[PDB]
Amino acid sequence: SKPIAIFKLRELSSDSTLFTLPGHSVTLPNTLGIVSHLPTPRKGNPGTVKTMRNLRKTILLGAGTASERAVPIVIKTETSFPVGTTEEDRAEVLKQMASFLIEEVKNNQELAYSGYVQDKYFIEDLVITE
Amino acid sequence: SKPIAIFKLRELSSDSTLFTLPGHSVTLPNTLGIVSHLPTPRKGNPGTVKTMRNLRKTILLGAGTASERAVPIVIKTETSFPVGTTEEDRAEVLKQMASFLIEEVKNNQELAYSGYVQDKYFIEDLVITE
Amino acid sequence: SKPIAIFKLRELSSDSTLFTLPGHSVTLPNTLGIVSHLPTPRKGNPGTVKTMRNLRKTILLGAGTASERAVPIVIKTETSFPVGTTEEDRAEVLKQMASFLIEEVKNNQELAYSGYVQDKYFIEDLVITE
Amino acid sequence: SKPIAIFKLRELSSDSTLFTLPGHSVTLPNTLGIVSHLPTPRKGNPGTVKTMRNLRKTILLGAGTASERAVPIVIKTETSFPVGTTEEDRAEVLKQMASFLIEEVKNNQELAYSGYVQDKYFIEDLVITE
Amino acid sequence: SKPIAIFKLRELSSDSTLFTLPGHSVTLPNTLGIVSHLPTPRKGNPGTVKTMRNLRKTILLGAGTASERAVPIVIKTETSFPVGTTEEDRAEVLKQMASFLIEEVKNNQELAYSGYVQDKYFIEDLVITE
Amino acid sequence: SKPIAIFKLRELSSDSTLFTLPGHSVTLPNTLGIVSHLPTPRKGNPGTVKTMRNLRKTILLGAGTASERAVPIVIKTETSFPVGTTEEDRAEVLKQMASFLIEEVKNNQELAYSGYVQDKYFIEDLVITE
Ligand SMILES: [Ca+2]
Ligand SMILES: [Ca+2]
Repeated sequence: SKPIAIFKLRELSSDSTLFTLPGHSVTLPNTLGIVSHLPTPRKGNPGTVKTMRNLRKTILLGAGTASERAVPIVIKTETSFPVGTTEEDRAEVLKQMASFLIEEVKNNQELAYSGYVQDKYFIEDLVITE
Repeated sequence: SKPIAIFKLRELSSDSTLFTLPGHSVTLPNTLGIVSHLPTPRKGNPGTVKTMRNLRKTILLGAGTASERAVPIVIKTETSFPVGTTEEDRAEVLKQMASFLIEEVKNNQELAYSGYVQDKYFIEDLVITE
Repeated sequence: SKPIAIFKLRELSSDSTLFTLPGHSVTLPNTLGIVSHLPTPRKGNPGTVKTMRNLRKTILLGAGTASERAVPIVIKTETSFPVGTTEEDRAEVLKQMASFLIEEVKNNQELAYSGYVQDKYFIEDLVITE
Repeated sequence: SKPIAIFKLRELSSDSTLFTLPGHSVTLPNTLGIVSHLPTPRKGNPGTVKTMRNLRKTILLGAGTASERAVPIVIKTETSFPVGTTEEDRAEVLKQMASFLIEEVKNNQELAYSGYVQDKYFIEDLVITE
Repeated sequence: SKPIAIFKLRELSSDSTLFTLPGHSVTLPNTLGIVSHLPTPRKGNPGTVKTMRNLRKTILLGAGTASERAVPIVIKTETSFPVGTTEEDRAEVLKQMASFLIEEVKNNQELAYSGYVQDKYFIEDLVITE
Repeated sequence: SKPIAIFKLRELSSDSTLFTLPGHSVTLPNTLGIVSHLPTPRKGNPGTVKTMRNLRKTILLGAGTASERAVPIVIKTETSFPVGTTEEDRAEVLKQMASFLIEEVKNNQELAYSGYVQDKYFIEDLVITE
């Protein structure tokens, strides 16, 4: 229950920024890239904010083995919210997504690591406040 | 705190399936597509599982207005896990992702809906795994 | 007296940086933008620093009216100071400028919003320090 | 506190009027000029009043030096207010502007004369009345 | 013994930034450019960080003379550190470099300003690290 | 605080000379190359002495690992001083450079090894005499 910190690093572009997680070594990078494409209003149409978040953690593979491979694990999350959308709706889709991720962790990454796809899934609704 | 229940609508493909969320009206679709590509072993390289899941909730804009628009809110989580990684490391990246989602909801969608890229981000660690 | 905080939004370029004011909303933007063209020393001519700053506030018109128009309200300030000018004189021109703006607000936007040209003007050279 | 008096010099046109500040000298001009483009009501669109005011102060450089250059120091303010905007918001943008100018004078011309971009800014919303 | 203070003038590029030294007049620039190219991992080869820093001080020649010349003095330190090296080894090379610079200043710039290549060089080891 | 010695080796060219550091093995070279380009006076222009110093230290990488890489660490320092430059100015730029190197060593090679670039830097002025 100890708070996790994420620090700034080089600003790759006007929309792309790179951040270091606490587990980040130079030999094994552990970084979160965040890119926010601001909405450009089309003629007669409201914009749609786009946010893409690439968390990636480098893991040594077979380090004791003579053949060693430095290999990344990536969780990317892109989120397209149109302007004028209810904050409640946005919060709902985020709650559902985080809840499914957590339930998959509790599942021992059954789907992610073993390709098993259950017919019907259940995720406990998450309620968290300040 | 009602368990969010997601059913299997239909099997799109051998790797693609599409589930329906509870709020799924046929007029306003509310779907969760999940695709899992089994890793393909390569000569000298272990496979890498890829699981891509998009959650999509359809919302109206200006329902009372004569000109209304049916637009989707969309979250997407791509997860590339190489074969031979630690379940601990997978849990780490997934907990970090879900925690950042939750903290961004707790942030009143500052980053997503407004485009504020904060210099440093503090996410609560997740002990809700149980 | 409550200080007003101008946050950094995104860095458009090395010259242009957009900041958001506290009144900002994504539907009705309220932003300062600020650019500083550095002095380029010429052959025997010292450079001139040009700082151009554009501040725009987006307000709706006739909200209840079925025909509503979201329009901006802009105040731009361009400031060209040559290198080697005594600082005191730049302090003077800036004080004169802010004082005239303040006196026009005191005058209830006579000049600005009614286009009434006045024959003479009077402003207060208020020296405000820390 | 001594009020500063801006005199009328000559009326260039119905739009443009040049005034002289108290620091004026014919060898080193010190003048405000002020123009108010009135609103032209369009077909269903209310006009926007544009008041552009250019204030220039002419100072010598290196007087004792045999090579001296009489150069101006300019601060221009352009203010575009659409018809029907609440007066309060124009008061707000003008107060914010004058306050930022004042805080830059308080800051000893860091931004203006050294081109140092700051990450955040703070100004005081001082309400000065009659 | 005053702490030498170097400020960030502006962000030139995503990898390039330019700082100003204390003695930085706009007429005689005194800058420290620093560029850090993040290592690019290669197939079978770890990345190698490269950090290049040039310190440049502008000085006049024959100021009293009618024909004077504004010329730069320039130091440049390129530092290529491969990923996975020992911080001890990095400290070794950096201490050796700074010590040779100091000993060359203590040498009254024999090598740099006169071109004397001595057969054997004795540098004090640096215990000022603290 | 034990003195470090640097020995002559083969004279590569009329301007380039190679030296051995004390940590120098034949299997892992540790050498300082020094090259001094003497100033050639142009017609009506004084020369500019150029001095380039490449210190490089070879480090075994993953020696216990089956895959072993012999990899160099390079600190190069080029220094261009024009003829007629004040010795005090030369000494200042060298003091600043060595001070920044030392402060970076004290920084645990934060910039050099991890690409982190602080907004504003401070280096303690170094004063050393015979
Ligand atoms: Ca008249
Ligand atoms: Ca920045």
